[PDB]
Amino acid sequence: SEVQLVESGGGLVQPGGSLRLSCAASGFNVVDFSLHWVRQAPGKGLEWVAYISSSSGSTSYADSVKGRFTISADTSKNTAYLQMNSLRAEDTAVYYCARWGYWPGEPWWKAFDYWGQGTLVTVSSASTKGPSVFPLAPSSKSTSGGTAALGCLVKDYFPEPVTVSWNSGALTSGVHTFPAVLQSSGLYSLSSVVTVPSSSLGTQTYICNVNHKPSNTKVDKKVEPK
Amino acid sequence: QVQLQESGGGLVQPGGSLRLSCAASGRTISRYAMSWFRQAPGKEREFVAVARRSGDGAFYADSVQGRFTVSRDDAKNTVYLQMNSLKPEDTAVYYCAIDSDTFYSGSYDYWGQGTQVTVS
Amino acid sequence: DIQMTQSPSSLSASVGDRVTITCRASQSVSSAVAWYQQKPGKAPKLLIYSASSLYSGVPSRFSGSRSGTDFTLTISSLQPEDFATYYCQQYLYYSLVTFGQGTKVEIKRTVAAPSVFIFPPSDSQLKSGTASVVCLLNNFYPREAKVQWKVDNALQSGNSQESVTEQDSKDSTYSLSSTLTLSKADYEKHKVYACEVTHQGLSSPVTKSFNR
Amino acid sequence: SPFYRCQNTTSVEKGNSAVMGGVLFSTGLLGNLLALGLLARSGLGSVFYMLVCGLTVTDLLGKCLLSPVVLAAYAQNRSLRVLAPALDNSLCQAFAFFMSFFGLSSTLQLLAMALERWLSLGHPFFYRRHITLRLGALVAPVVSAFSLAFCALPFMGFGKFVQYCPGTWCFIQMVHEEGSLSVLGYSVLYSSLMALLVLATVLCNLGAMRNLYAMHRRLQADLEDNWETLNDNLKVIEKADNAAQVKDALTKMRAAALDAQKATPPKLEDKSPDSPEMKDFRHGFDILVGQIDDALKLANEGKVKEAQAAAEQLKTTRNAYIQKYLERARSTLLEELDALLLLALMTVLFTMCSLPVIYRAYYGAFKDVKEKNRTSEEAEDLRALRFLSVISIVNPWIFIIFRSPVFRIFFHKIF
Ligand SMILES: Cc1cc(OC[C@@H]2CN(C)c3ccccc3O2)cc(C)c1C(=O)Nc1ccc(Cl)c(CC(=O)O)c1
Repeated sequence: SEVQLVESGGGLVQPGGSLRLSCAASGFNVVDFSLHWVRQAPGKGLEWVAYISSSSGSTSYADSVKGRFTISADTSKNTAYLQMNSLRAEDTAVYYCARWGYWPGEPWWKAFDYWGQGTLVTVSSASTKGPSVFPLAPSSKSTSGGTAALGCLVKDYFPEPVTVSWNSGALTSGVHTFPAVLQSSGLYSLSSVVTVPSSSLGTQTYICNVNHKPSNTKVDKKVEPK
Repeated sequence: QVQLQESGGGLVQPGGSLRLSCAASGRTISRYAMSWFRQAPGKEREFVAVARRSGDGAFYADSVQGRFTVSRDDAKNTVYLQMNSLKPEDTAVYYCAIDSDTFYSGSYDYWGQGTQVTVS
Repeated sequence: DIQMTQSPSSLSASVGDRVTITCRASQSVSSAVAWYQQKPGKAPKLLIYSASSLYSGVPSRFSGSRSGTDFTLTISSLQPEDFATYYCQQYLYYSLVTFGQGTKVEIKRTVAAPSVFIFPPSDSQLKSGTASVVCLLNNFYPREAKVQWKVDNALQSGNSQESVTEQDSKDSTYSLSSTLTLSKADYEKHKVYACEVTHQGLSSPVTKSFNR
Repeated sequence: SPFYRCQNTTSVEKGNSAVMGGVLFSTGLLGNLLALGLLARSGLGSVFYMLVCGLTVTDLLGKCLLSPVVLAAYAQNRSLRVLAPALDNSLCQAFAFFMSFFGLSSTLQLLAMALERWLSLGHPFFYRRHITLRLGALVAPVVSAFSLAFCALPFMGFGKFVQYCPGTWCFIQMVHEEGSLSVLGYSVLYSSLMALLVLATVLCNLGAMRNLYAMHRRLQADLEDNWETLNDNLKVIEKADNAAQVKDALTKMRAAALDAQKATPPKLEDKSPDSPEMKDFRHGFDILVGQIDDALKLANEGKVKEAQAAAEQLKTTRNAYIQKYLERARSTLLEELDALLLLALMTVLFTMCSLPVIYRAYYGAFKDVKEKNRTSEEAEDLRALRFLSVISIVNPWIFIIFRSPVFRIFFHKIF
């Protein structure tokens, strides 16, 4: 069938923990094709992890993961396994498994013709928390015409993601929802803003709704002119 | 001392052309980017065009689209603004300014003296 | 373990023109170089293998050329669905595989100017914890900007939480949000707060200030 | 008789009192016999050598018809019409016609040599699809037919043959006719055609001199540098047993092998794809790279280091698979270089022993002082005729000397 490399074994684990990433290939034998592990940091480049060949039973590791990562494979289950035992902070990423052919001929020259979708690995010494919501009132000192600004800020929630909407999605003219950032405390912050015509600073109050699924939190905030 | 010396023509007619020149006073243009501006009485110093480093292209404002052309010569370390299909409303003092950031943030601390252009 | 130096990092192009990207190897890897295309949030895909050959299914707009140690990827007719990220990778042995930094292509547009706004911290924020002051740039082009904070003529090098939106699907501008979340004691210890925004298409910085 | 005073003059003592043509005739005869035997014995009788043998046969059959008659006329002390009953100069015209005909045929044959050499070296497809052995063999008869047709102008038209001093030296008239439509025409046309053919031959030789340099540069950049890299890495790996240099040295060997797998020998350039002579090349390099892969994986994945069975097996692979093609390619290049070096000297001789006649014929065409015996200067025709003559006696001896291996390779290697 199709050359698909379906992965499992992904979630949130504490620092210093252990995890078992499982890559199951379909449509071909794991013995016939070398298997490599490639990981990508959030919003960064690509990085190759480890190499396993099942015909010769030969393994190899990158400089950073050698001695802490154990690669293995079983031909009866047609599966590759990666065991992680010492996880530091710099390991939250998306992992996938790629295939390669054997010398000589055509299969060797085509390097990474098939990849995997990837799974998320996150390590953090933080627990679930609810966010705090604050409004951003327009400045009443000096305001121009047609350029009033509103917004609400959600802070200190864990883990990602959270959903912020403006007036149940009715107001979507000039909405800017900025992507979440990671604080030094280990939680996340987000801000959603909007620009409106200045009918005396808008002379109206809006509602922004924020919902967080792991902590099961739903907060509605009312923004009014200052 | 980045003294951007500018030169060009004073009088022109509608449908005509002109060539403004802006030359540095001893500093390479391969480092910074170049900018052109218009100053008129009763108005503000509107942005016109910017010439970036080679291989990155150039950008123009919303009032000189398809009518102003910026060219850059590193051998002479100078820039040229060719104006075609002019209109009577372009009469103003043109200014040539240079940046100060290699990541293309606006720090226009070096300005040209200006060239008067009168069109009727 | 052979490097693949790539440049430029990001380029702005129109639709229909041709663009070229160069990848340089540290040593002679012969003719084993691959090119990959990746959209944000998806797995990479292979375009050109063996440093000259076209992968099956890849459109003919992409061409690869080898000149000694230099390798060139060329796109002739830049379609609107070609704004993605591109990497180059060398493979010599099974343990000798190395990718490149990457490059990003974006859309050409006329210069715009940012609209600058400031906000005061709310009562709950100043009464229950650290106070946050937000400076907003609504819409501007290109993606270069400089946002500075100022309290009582003192530079703010302590806090910064700048987050940049991607390219808008309507007007192709880039929005930014700068957040300064410090404390409540610093908030009620000072009175004047000010921004200072400089952009490529501005002859003067825009300052928005407020006093409490 | 103001111009060309010696005409129907019985006394042949005007020109010279010497005897040196017999030794030249004997030297040419012996040299041509030696060259003919040497070329027709070892070669059983290559189109290039067929052209050379035909040209030497024509030269031998030419000099033996014109030297004994001059010798006999000088011996009997009779001019070219008094020695035999040749009424109304039935021998002077024959002498001039035969001399011009043989010179023209020799120049056309040399031009054909240079032309087919350049065509064979330049475009292998056209050479293999158009030029056969019969066409190369049959250069001489059509050339001689064209030469006799060109030189038979005075029989069906108007063309003047005259005798220059001494009593026997007959050639076409050049100077002091006071202008005729049918007198200066051939005098200009002969030298014009000579210069045209000479320049065409030089152009062909200059093209053939650069095509082979391109081929040699291609081969040197495509095979020998990769061979040297393989040898140097294979020498380096043995002299150390650290666990770091083995793997990257082996992958450098792999890069050099992958580079060398793409090269091509000259003759196999004719049919590169699906060639068994290239398939064996690719198979040998496949085996070499597979052995390098076995050395990389099995030995030096772990820090165990034997590496010496792999090194010796690679040495056996190199000494048993690849050397044949390199040796045969170098032999082919040396052969081609020797062939073009042989042709170049013949071209140089033919060109540089034809300037005096050309510039004398042009001297008498558009420049008119119209005086004879001006400060006793009538020996220009004598020098031109004698140089056209002495082309024959030095043509096969240089080929014999160049084909002697006693010093033809010592100077080539040293210089
Ligand atoms: C007449 C003569 C013709 C001859 O070739 C016969 C033809 C026509 N020619 C000239 C020719 C040219 C190229 C190829 C074939 C040819 O076939 C070859 C010799 C060698 C002599 C000859 O006999 N010379 C000669 C040269 C110099 C001298 Cl000091 C003397 C004696 C003397 O002049 O006392 C004689």
